[PDB]
Amino acid sequence: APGASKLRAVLEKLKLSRDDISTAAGMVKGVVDHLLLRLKCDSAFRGVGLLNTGSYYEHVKISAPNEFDVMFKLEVPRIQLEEYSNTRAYYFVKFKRNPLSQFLEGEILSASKMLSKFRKIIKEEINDTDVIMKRKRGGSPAVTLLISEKISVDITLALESKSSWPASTQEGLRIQNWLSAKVRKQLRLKPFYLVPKHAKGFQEETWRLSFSHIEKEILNNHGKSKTCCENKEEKCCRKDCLKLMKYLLEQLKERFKDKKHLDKFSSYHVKTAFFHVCTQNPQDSQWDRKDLGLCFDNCVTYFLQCLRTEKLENYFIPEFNLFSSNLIDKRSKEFLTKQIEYERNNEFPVFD
Amino acid sequence: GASKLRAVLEKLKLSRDDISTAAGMVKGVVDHLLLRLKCDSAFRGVGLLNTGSYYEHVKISAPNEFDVMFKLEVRIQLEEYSNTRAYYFVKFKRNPLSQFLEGEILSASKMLSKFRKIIKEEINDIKDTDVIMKRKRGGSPAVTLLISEKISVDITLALESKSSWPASTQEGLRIQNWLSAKVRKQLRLKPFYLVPKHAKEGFQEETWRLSFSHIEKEILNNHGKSKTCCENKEEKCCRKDCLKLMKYLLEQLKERFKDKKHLDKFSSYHVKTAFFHVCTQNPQDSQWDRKDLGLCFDNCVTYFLQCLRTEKLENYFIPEFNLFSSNLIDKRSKEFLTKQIEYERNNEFPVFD
Ligand SMILES: O=C(O)[C@@H]1CCCN(c2nc3ccccc3n3cccc23)C1
Ligand SMILES: O=C(O)[C@@H]1CCCN(c2nc3ccccc3n3cccc23)C1
Ligand SMILES: [Zn+2]
Ligand SMILES: [Zn+2]
Repeated sequence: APGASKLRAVLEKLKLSRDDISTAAGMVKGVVDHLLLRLKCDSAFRGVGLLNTGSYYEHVKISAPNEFDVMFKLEVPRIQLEEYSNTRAYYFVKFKRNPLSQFLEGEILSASKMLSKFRKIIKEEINDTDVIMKRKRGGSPAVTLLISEKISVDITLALESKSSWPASTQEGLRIQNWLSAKVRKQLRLKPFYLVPKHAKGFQEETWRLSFSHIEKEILNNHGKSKTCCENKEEKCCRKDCLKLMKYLLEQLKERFKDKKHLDKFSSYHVKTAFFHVCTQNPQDSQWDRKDLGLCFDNCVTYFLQCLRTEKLENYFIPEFNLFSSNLIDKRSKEFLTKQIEYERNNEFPVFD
Repeated sequence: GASKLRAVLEKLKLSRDDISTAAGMVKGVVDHLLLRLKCDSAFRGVGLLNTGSYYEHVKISAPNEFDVMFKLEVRIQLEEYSNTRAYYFVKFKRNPLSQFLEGEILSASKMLSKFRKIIKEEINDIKDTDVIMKRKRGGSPAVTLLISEKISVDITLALESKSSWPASTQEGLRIQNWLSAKVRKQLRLKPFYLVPKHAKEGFQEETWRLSFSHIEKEILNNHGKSKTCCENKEEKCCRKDCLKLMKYLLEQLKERFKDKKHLDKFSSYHVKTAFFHVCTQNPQDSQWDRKDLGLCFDNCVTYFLQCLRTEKLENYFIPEFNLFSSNLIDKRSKEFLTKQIEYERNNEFPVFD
């Protein structure tokens, strides 16, 4: 059936912003490189570095040309984790043995003291850029840089641990039938990350698991075939389906911006649902470009099924339901369901 | 005739337990050496490389003999020797190894002597172990450890360089159609290694030779176009079994004819290099179906014979370096191996009986 041409028109429109996203990224890289070189001089942040994560390095940044999000990794001594209240994603951080001694509150690493020093040094080194404290986000992102005219950068601190992944991830990352058990094992040997994030008042000394570096690797190396999307015979529509899924939600959220019905929904929900769609459809032949219309339709349908059943487990932490009623109320999911179904039934007028 | 090739593969597995037990004994001795070496200021950054046929799962000979590479992280400047493409003098830009300098170049002889002396002193404190200075191998391997009753291990020292690969590698590693250009670029961001190896003029004694054994392992242990190659019944291929059979056939021919020197210069590295070229020429997993093992091995043998007849076998990473040059292997050797392999193939490999 006709319709995919409208999806292609949207993908063409998104490509027009590539050069403006590239020139603003080059300015961000300049400020960020200078920030890190000054941060490494502090004894607590000597092991600081740049994590090459986010939609920009995944080549799926499809809105906000002057809004970037960057992660600063910090290598830590051997970390011991203590799960917080069976949340499977939030942990207290302890140490087996230390430059971060000043930030201990008892025996746990205080996220409050780490953010305070992080925000203080950044404000001191920024002193054509200004700094803004990022509030109402639980600590991640911590700050927002304002660079030159209208460029903003959200900066997130992330502890790096080279230890085995926590037990709560043992059944996650179900890529064996898609990218192979060998790749799974190699991914699980990479470090994992922890960002400061309070858990709901709130417990303010918790850290949350982050696998943004794994998400980027899978997105940029997404086929069963190693030569997927490298020649005309092996072009797939995986990345374009993710792009359109993120664009659909962003255009809907802009459409209903004044009311908070879609406030709790995030590009991470679409990203997580997409990874599960890839697990359920591991063969490259199921993602052929001539079926771009079909594939996007099945992606929308899968995300619709997640909202109706109120189930969307974290791809890495299967016991963590991103769609739990403690996080997103039923009426919000029903509202998003109705609007997406309307769009799908009318060839997506949001894309006009 | 493919059933006899399967019989060989079956009988090769009987030695897996003996290989594993000896490998564990080697590891314990090797770990004691690395701890002693890391105490010296010149070798503070020494580490184990984990390469060779054991870690590639294609070890087919000498269950009690192993090859081990100690890597040493070094910012070096390379100066190619006599346009050889593979042999280099090592200089430094802008130093823990300054005791091994002779003028501006890093001396392989001076570094090997200190390497041998530390290992020899750390071995005298380990029971049922002795060390031998390896001769006539040009410095690599440097020593041979004797362990317990019949275990021996060759130890090679290797400088690690995290800089860009040398220009002689620019058009090597032609895996784009097989393992993808994305993987090729990832492999080339890894370090390269240099082993001490004298060059024939070996008459020039301060050269180092490029080594990519870590890259050969990655390819062999991740060999399919499909990431799930050999991970399920639908995607079982015969690539590694073909390599094992090629290695076994050459080794068996060398041992059968060791009373003469006709085959002394041939090495398993020649078979492995030809195999990588076979993989480049046949990139699809479908061309390596396990039901066609007899045909696949026959085509591998055929390709190796063609290299022998044409006297052409480029180093897989350095395409201008011909391993089958007349400066390295006499035409008489190639002719004798050709005739022997042809006779074997014609009568269903009686060498395996
Ligand atoms: O990891 C991050 O911080 C990324 C940037 C912020 C958004 N995001 C999320 N990651 C989560 C990781 C574990 C549990 C819940 C998560 N979650 C719930 C809503 C949004 C997220 C992705
Ligand atoms: O590199 C080593 O030392 C490995 C262990 C010894 C065997 N070998 C060879 N590598 C070479 C690398 C560049 C040029 C010629 C090479 N060559 C010629 C005959 C055998 C080799 C592999
Ligand atoms: Zn693709
Ligand atoms: Zn295979």
